[PDB]
Amino acid sequence: STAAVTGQTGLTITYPASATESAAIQGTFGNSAAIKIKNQTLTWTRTPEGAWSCATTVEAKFKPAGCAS
Amino acid sequence: TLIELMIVVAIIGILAAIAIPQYQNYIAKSQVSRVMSETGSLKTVIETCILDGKTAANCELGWTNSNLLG
Repeated sequence: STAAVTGQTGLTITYPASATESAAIQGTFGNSAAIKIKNQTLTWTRTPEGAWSCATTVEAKFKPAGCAS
Repeated sequence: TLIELMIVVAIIGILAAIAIPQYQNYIAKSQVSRVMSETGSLKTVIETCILDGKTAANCELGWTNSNLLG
């Protein structure tokens, strides 16, 4: 859909209104996800200078090598 | 030939007095083993449900009735 409102409840976009704050893409598991990771979240964060990074609240053993931060 | 008949009677008594080696330990064990198989076959279902996030009602079991209630 749009950045302000999306077509899925489990996906949220935090859009920066100025150049002094970061941008975020947040996704909470559920539906067909495993029960163990049912309510965990995975996010992509973009710094104001344009640097992207990945983070997640899932357990370490489930983390892929790209998001092990 | 009375002694021969008495020897026959003694042999019959000896044969009738054989010791039964407590067969109950075998049958029951096998039965338990069978259950250990059947319920085990359900595991591959339940995991596939749990890893899918389905509820108890939505998890379909391919279970068939067993002559042992277990």
